[PDB]
Amino acid sequence: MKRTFQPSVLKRNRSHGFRARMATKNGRQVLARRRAKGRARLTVSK
Amino acid sequence: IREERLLKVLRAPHVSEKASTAMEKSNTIVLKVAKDATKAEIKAAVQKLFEVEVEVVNTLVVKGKVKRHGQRIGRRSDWKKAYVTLKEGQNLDFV
Amino acid sequence: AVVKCKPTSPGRRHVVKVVNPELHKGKPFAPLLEKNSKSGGRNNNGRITTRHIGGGHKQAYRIVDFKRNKDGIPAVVERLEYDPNRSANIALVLYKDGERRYILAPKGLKAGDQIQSGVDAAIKPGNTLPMRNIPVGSTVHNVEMKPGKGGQLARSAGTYVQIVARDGAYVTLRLRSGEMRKVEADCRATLGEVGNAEHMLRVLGKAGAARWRGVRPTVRGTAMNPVDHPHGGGEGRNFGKHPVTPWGVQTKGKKTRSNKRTDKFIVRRRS
RNA sequence: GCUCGCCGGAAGACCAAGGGUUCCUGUCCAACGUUAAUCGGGGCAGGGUGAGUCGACCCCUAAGGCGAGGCCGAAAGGCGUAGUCGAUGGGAAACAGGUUAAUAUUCCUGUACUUGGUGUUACUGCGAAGGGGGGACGGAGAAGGCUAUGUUGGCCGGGCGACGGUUGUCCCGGUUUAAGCGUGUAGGCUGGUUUUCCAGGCAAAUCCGGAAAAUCAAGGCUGAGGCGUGAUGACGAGGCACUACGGUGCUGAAGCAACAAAUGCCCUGCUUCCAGGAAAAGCCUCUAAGCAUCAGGUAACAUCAAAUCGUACCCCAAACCGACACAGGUGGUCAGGUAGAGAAUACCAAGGCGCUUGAGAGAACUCGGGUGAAGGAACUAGGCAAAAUGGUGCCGUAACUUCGGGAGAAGGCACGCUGAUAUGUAGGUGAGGUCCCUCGCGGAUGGAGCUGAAAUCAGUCGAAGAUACCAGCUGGCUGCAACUGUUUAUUAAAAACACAGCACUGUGCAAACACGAAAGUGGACGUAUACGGUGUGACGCCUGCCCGGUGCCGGAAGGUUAAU
RNA sequence: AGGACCGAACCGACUAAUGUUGAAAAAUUAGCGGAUGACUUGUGGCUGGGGGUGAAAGGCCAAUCAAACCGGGAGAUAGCU
Repeated sequence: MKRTFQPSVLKRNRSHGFRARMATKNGRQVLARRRAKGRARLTVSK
Repeated sequence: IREERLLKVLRAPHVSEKASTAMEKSNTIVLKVAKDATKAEIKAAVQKLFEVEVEVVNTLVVKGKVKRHGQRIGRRSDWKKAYVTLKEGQNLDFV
Repeated sequence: AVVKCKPTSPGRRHVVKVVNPELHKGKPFAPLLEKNSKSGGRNNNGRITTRHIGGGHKQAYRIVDFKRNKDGIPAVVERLEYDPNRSANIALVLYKDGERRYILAPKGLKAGDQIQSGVDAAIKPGNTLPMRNIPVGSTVHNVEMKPGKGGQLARSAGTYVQIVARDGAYVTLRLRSGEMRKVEADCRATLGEVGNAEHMLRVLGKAGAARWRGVRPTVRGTAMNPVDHPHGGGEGRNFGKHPVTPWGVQTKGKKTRSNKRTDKFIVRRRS
C-alpha cells in the first residue's frame, strides 16, 4: 500500500541538507561527529 | 576577450556518425570544449583560431557514463559538446 | 427579514436565516480592504492556544474606523455592507471632502443619512462626540475607554450602552453585561445602537454551518480518557468530580477575574 | 511471415514528480532473468540529450523561514523591526512541415514574434522606495454563440472480386493544412465630452476621489469564432524509376458541402446565494527631490544582443514507493467508432500486448464457476452464502407525518421487426431566389437540401423482444441513535464520538484562558447578540423533592493562626 | 434551493470466500457506504516525546506508542532462570 518513504528532493534537502545542518548549534555538532567518525559523505547532497 | 583564454577553450574534434552527418549536410562541426566555456567564447575561439566564419554555436553537456573496473565503480568525467554552424562560404580544414 | 426554511432535506429543517434585503450585493470598496490569514487558533509556537478553531471560509479584513476622529465634516451614507469579520453590519460613508471610511452601522441608519462627528455635532443616531456633551441617560455604542484610542465597548450587533451618571471627569456607564463602570468623560461615543439586532435569532441548523464559521468540533471531556482530561473515563458513563477546565481549574461558578489595576473603575459586578 | 486471442476513459499517447544512462547500435551468455535463452531493463565497447520564444534560472510576493539594530533570557538561546528569502500562485515572446539507428516546438525548409542595447531622424516635460488605477481573485446555476471533433453526401484514385448474386441506390482508400498578420461578428461591460472649483489621497499633483455647470447622444472598453491572408507553399492515395530488399529518388489526383456536437472556448462573463470569497511586481497614469538647447520620453527605419542550466529513456511502471522483473501504492493532460442517460457496460479503431517454466493425463480432494428431478429454510447461532429482483414510459399506491415526506411504497401494463398515416411526420437546421438597407460577418421574406424523435393503425417471426453485458428483493412489528458525518492504519463502524439546539458558568479588554522561567504570541486586529470552559444533545411534551455531606459564591463581627 | 435522491471516476471499508512458510509484514475476487461537500486530492509550511495532535479509539507521530527513535549514564539492577 502507501509505504513510508515518498521521496522528494526539495524536502530531503531542506530537512537534512548541508545548509540546514549548519543553521544551528545542534547541526554543526552532527557535522562535527561525522567529520570525527570520518564519513564518506556527511549529509545528503545530490 | 583575451586571446590567452581562447586557446584554452577548445579541447578536441568530436568524431562520430552524427558529427560527420552534420558536417557534410548542414555545414557544421562538432567540438569537445572546456566544461565552463560559453557560446560567446566558442564563437570567438573558432572564428579566431580556425579563422573561418561562425554563424551560431549550440551546446549541450554530456554526463559521463558510470563504469566498473574490477568490481570498483567509477564515474567518467562530464564534458561539453558544441555544434558549430559555419557560414556557408567555408570549406573544412582538419589539422 | 428573519425566515424559517421549508424542510426539503433534514439539514435545512431547523435553519433560520436572517435576510437583510438592504445589504449591498457586490464587491466591497477595495482601497479599504486588507489581507487576513486564519491562525488555526495557534500562537507563534504553533501550539494550539485556543481550541475549536480553524477551517472556515476565507475572509478579507475591512478597515473600520473606530476613532471617528475626522471632525466637523459632514458625511453621508452610501451603502450598507456585510462584514464577515464581525456580527454587525457596516456602512460605507463619504465625507464631503472626498474621503470614504467604513463605520459600524447603527440602527436607524440607511442609505442617504447625513452624519457627523466632533464636539459640536447635533444629537441624532450615528453621530459621535466626547461624552460630557452627551445628555445623561442616552444610549450609545462604539465607546472608547481612553481618549483618542478608538471604540471598544458595544461593538456587537444590537448591543449598546446607557449613560447613567456624570460626575466631574468620570461618567458612569451601565454596560451591556449589566456592570457599572466609570470611564473618563473625554472619550467619544456614538448615538443609538448597533443595528442588525436580529443577528442573535439566526439558527445554523446543521453542523456544517458551524464548520463554515471557522468552528471545529468540541469533545466533551468526560468522553475522553483519564489521561487527556480531569473528567476522565469511567466504565460506561461516569463522572464523580466537580467540573473543571482541562487544566484542572474549577469551572461552574469560580470567579477568575483578577486585576487590581482596573478595580477603581468598576462600580459593581454584573449579576 | 501468417492466422488465432486480450486491453482500448487503457494493458493507449504526453508530462510533472522520483530514478539516473535503464535510450540506440554492435558484441558476449559465466553470474543475473524463478526453465532454455541465440534474447534482455544482465556483461563489455562505442554512440546519443543542439533552444532569444518549452522549463529552470530570473522579476513579484503567500503561508512559513532567517533576521542588522532592538526586546528578552543562568550559558546555549527565544521572540521580532527594517529588511532579506520562500511557489503549489502573478510576470515578455513560435508555428506547420522535413529529417536520426537513437534529439527535436531546439537541427533543417518556410513563415513569424518579443524584450532589451546603440544609432539616426521627427517631435517633445522627463524624473520615485512616494500618490492613484490595474493586476485582483467565492460557490452554485442557467443557456445562448461557437470550435475541436465526428457521420453522411459530393469529389478523386483504384475495384468487379477464390462460392449463389454484384456496371450499381454497389465496394475500398483519401478528401490534411498551423502560429502569425488583416478584418471586427454572436455576446458582455460602461453614458460621453468640455469647463470651474474643493484638499480628502502622510509633501506635491494637471492623475484618483468630491462638488457645480455646459453640452451631445454615440462613445469607448472587451470579445469567442467566421472570413481573408499565411499557402502558385506544404502534406497528400498512389504511380514511375532504381535497390545491399533495410530503402533511395522523381512524380503526384481530389483536397468540398450539409449535419451532429462537447465536460473545450466566449465566460476572470451573465443570473443568484451567503458561508462574502490571496498578496505583491511587471503594466498605465500623477507629480516631490531634481534636471532643463543637457538629460529623458514618443514613432519609423537601420543595427546588435538575448547569457547559463535542464532536454536521452521510464513514468495506470520489469526503470518511482514497496528487500524481488512483487496481483499492492503514485498527481496532472489527451478522450476515435456502433449501441447506450453516460467517461457505466459489451464489441472494435489509432496503438499496445499474450502477463519469462512447459508437455501429458483427465483419480480422491481444494479453489473459481455452470446445471438440476420432487420439495422449498425442514440448514444454521443467523436465509451466512447462493439464488431472485433489476430498464423506459404510462397506470396505480397505505399507516403515519415535523406536511417536505413515507414512495421507486406496494402492484400492474406496453416494449422486436416490416409497412402505411408521411416513398422521413412533429420538431431541428436553413441553401438558392426576391425585397430592404444606416450596404454588412446586416435585416425580412423565403423554403431546396439535410437531420429526425414520438405515437397510432395494419401485418410478421420466435418458447421468450428492457432477449446479451448492464441493471432495486419487498412487506409487517419493535430496541437504540434525530438526521449527513467521525472512529480503534493492521480482528471492533456501533447503541460509541461529533452534531444543530438547550443550560450553567467564567470573562469589561492590557478580557478570562492557553503557549512561553521572560519577552512576546494566540484568544482577536474580535468587544457581553463576544469569547472561553463544563454538561446535555434535533424536534415534540416536559424537566418534580433534598443544601445534611463534598464543592463553589457571599459575609465579616468574634475564636484561632505565618513571617515580622 | 439542498451536509437532497440514483449513479461511474474519486474517497472509503459493510459481509463472504480465497490467501495465512501469501501474488501482498493487512491484499485479491464477488457484492457494500458516501459521491456539491463537516467532500476529495496535488505541491510547500507548522506543531517534538514529563511533548505534540486527536468529530476522543489511549487512536496517531516513519511497518516500532498506557510515554517514539538514536547516542550516552551503562557492564543500570536482577534474593529470578
